[PDB]
Amino acid sequence: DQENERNISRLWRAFRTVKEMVKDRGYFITQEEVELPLEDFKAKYCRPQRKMMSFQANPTEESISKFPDMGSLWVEFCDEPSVGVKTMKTFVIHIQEKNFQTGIFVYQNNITPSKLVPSIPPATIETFNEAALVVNITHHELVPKHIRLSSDEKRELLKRYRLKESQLPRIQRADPVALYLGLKRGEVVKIIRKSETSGRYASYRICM
Amino acid sequence: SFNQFVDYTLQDIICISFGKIYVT
Amino acid sequence: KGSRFISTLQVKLYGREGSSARTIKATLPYIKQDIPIVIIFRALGIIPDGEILEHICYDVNDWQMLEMLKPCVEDGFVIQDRETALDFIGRIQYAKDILQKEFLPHITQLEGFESRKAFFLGYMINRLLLCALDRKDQDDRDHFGKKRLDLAGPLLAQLFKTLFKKLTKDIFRYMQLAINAKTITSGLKYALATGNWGEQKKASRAGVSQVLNRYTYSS
Amino acid sequence: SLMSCISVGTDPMPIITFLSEWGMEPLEDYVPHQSPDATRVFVNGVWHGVHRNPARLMETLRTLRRKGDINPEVSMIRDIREKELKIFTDAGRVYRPL
Amino acid sequence: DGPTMREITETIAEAKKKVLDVTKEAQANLLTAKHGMTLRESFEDNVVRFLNEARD
Amino acid sequence: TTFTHCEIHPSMILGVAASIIPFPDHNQSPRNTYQSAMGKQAMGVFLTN
Amino acid sequence: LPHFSKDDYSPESKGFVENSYLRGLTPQEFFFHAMGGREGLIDTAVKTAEPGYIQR
Amino acid sequence: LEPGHAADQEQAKLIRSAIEHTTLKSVTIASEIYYDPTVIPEDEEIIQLQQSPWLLRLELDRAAMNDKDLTMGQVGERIKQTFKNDLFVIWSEDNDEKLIIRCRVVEEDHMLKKIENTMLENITLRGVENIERVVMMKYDRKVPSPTGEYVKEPEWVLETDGVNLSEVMTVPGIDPTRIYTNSFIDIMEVLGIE
Amino acid sequence: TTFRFCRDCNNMLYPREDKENNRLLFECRTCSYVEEAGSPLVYRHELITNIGETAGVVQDIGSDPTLPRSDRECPKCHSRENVFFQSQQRRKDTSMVLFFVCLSCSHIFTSDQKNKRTQ
RNA sequence: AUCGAGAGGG
DNA sequence: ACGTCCCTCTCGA
Ligand SMILES: [Zn+2]
Ligand SMILES: [Zn+2]
Repeated sequence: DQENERNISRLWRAFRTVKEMVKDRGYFITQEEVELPLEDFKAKYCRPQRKMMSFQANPTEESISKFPDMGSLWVEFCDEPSVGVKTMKTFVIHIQEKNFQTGIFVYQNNITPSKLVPSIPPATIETFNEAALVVNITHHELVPKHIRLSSDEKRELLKRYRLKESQLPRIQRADPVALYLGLKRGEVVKIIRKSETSGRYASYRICM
Repeated sequence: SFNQFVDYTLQDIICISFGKIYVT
Repeated sequence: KGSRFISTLQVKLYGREGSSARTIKATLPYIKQDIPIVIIFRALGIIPDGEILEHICYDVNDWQMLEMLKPCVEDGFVIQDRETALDFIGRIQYAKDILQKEFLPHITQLEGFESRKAFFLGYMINRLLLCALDRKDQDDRDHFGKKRLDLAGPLLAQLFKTLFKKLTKDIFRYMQLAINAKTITSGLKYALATGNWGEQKKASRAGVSQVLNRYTYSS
Repeated sequence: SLMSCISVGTDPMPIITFLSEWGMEPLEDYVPHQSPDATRVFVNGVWHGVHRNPARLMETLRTLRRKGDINPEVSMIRDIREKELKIFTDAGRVYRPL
Repeated sequence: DGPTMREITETIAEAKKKVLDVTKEAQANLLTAKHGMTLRESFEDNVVRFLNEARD
Repeated sequence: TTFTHCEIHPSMILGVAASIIPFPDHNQSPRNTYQSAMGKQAMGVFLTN
Repeated sequence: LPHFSKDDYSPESKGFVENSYLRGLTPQEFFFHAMGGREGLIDTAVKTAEPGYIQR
Repeated sequence: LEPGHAADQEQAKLIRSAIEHTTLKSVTIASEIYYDPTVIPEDEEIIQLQQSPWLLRLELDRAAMNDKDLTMGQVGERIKQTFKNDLFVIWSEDNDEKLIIRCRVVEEDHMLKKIENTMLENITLRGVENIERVVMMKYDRKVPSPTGEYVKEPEWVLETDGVNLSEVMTVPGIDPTRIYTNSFIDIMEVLGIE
Repeated sequence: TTFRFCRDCNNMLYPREDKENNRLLFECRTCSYVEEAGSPLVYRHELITNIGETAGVVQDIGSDPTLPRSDRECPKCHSRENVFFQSQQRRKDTSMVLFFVCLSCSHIFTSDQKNKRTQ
């Protein structure tokens, strides 16, 4: 029975938070679904093998109003800790032949260059890791609620506050959270936070 | 410092051949 | 007692705790790289790689001390005799001059003393190690007894010597009494009169001849 | 401060001989593998030789200046705990009276 | 200098005891190497708490 | 009582100027460092010629 | 202090000035006061330009 | 700590010693080398229950395995595992007279002196690295007593002397949602500009 | 290790193994001298240093006015006349126990009560 | 006047 | 890479 069970915990937590991010990003997940403990996880998923836990959630009916082009997102996992282009061509075609919108591929230990992610216009694919997915950064005391702004919720800040894109504070594409919502360049955000003064300041950041 | 300079350690610096030296 | 000599002597234990590369080398007047404590011992004359270990160690029972003097021996194993040694300092004999002369010269730079130049060099690599093996507190560079201070005397000394300086090579020009007399005077004048302790007219520990205070006796 | 003075410069020879004449083995005829309790001599940063029992060496000296045969500015100091003996005819030393 | 300075003279005394104890006690190794700091450093940082609170 | 020597009067550690402070053994150490180079900015009989 | 035991960690010579200003330090106590304020005097004339830079 | 029993001195006591970074160099009190194809007098009983005759016998310290309180059957277990089956190793027991490990290479005079040091500094035992030292202490923290008011219920917290949150985030039984590090520059990389 | 050098070269000696008889020899690489090891203890690291924790304490050691004297007792002659001093191994950790030294019989002995030091 | 060095005043 | 703000004197090419 060894102490693989400590490696058994450190991917179910990751799972829950990996799935957590899909609800916030604008997909269909229930809190029960993410709350599924390891006891029910192992029972339904064991022995721990990852190609079994691949999911495909889709857009909500609220997300399709302001984001009506955010289509089908496929998420397949890998069993081999290291991954090469061979396996990556097997995963890219899943979204390639079915013509889906986005894809988040989790690797649990390492991937080298063999560099093909950005060659499916129109679909850029996020690539996370179980080492940093295990504990969610967004639940932190000091991580404010960033909220995605639309293409019409953007051109509405840029007129009201009399800006040119330049003039807006900034978040970077690799920002822990931007990745956690996969922010593209020209996407904005409404970082809302408690303040000791206003009581509820409402900054804004764009993303490059 | 000056005395011990003048008296001795000044002479030491004589190395057409220079010898004992006097200052007024 | 005759110069200033700015040639200072470096001797450093490479490799920190947990490195087994702890080679001891030295950097010496007019020689770029650093020379294995061993090589320099041979060009001295102390030749057997072990013959030397009694110059370093004043009790051949400091086993832990000796265990570090190990790499250096192999570091400078590649050279074995005296000749071989100072060609690695490069007809090329010139190295014997440089050791004899601009090196550990507060001893004498007559050749014949080749055994207190070594029995010293050891005494240095000795004291270095006591600190490596925390049987010593590294010295106190802010320790006053170790500081000297020149007063007027020495201060004229440097000026008068460095003055009479190009007096005698100006008299070497009275051939190719009627020598120069002003330069010793107007020299001494200058510095005691600028505070920029002379040095021809390039400035230099400026602010050393200060005019006396007179607002009260005490001051 | 007030009672501080400063060293002038004395000569070293007439004491590096007063050592040869009271217990000093020069080092060209020194190897420690017969004498480890060899205590060491130092005059102004020069290791001239070696002596065995410093007891009446550093104490025949310390009453040598006391009467005046050696100059009173030069400083004499032996370090029992490390078996070393440094003497300074230096010029620059800041002696106090005691 | 009333009995006040007469009693301020003992706190300057009793607080040498509160550091006279930890004296040969620390040089009998009995000094509890506190969580982290050395034995040496525990002796300072526990005596200065006995001198500062002494002065105060 | 391992005493090699004895100090002449402690008061001689004082400096050329500060030597003139009335009871510095009752004053805060930074003040004494001022009276020190303050009697150097004074008025008085600097010589007699 | 060349007036004190070697390898010694006392307070009466690691800097604890028991006497008061009213009373009057001894040359020991007096000396250590000195060392302390100097760095104090160094803090004010020397390192006063640390935050003058920060400000520009 | 974690929400529930963070008033539990002991619960930290293992998060203390579950990251406080211990290595071989930590306990080894001496590391000797020997030519012996089992000479050593007192090792005879130990050897009871193809290689190379080059010995490597590093000895640990009684108090060393108490402050960090390591296990003799685990300290060598990672040495055993670090070099796969390329090193014939077996230790003693925790109730022994003197704790010692013996390893064989399975010319190699200095080639084993190779894993002289390699074992010492680059072989970590019980903890996550960079956190060179740790210390848990109590500090009061106000929180609401159900009755409605705020109260004075303290708790423990493990203060570090190094910073790699990148994965002291994910340890179990802390409060990842609360952990704090002065390195506002690491906090920037881990948790977001904002 | 306390090892030695050749007798022909006075150069140090790098170990080697009797690949037929199973024995250890102390080679030489200057000359071709050899000899068979005394003990099998080739290398030692010793990380927790303890050599010289009383380093330097020879002839006139109750002399250095510096160090006062104790009124304690010696484990043989029992002289309340005896000097003292802290560990002269200057590390940041080593404890403040004091290795006394007797003026009268010149033999070391701690007051360390947890253990009991020999040197 | 200009540059260079020097002691004090907060 | 620059290295707190201002102010009063005094002196050598
Ligand atoms: Zn040989
Ligand atoms: Zn005795």
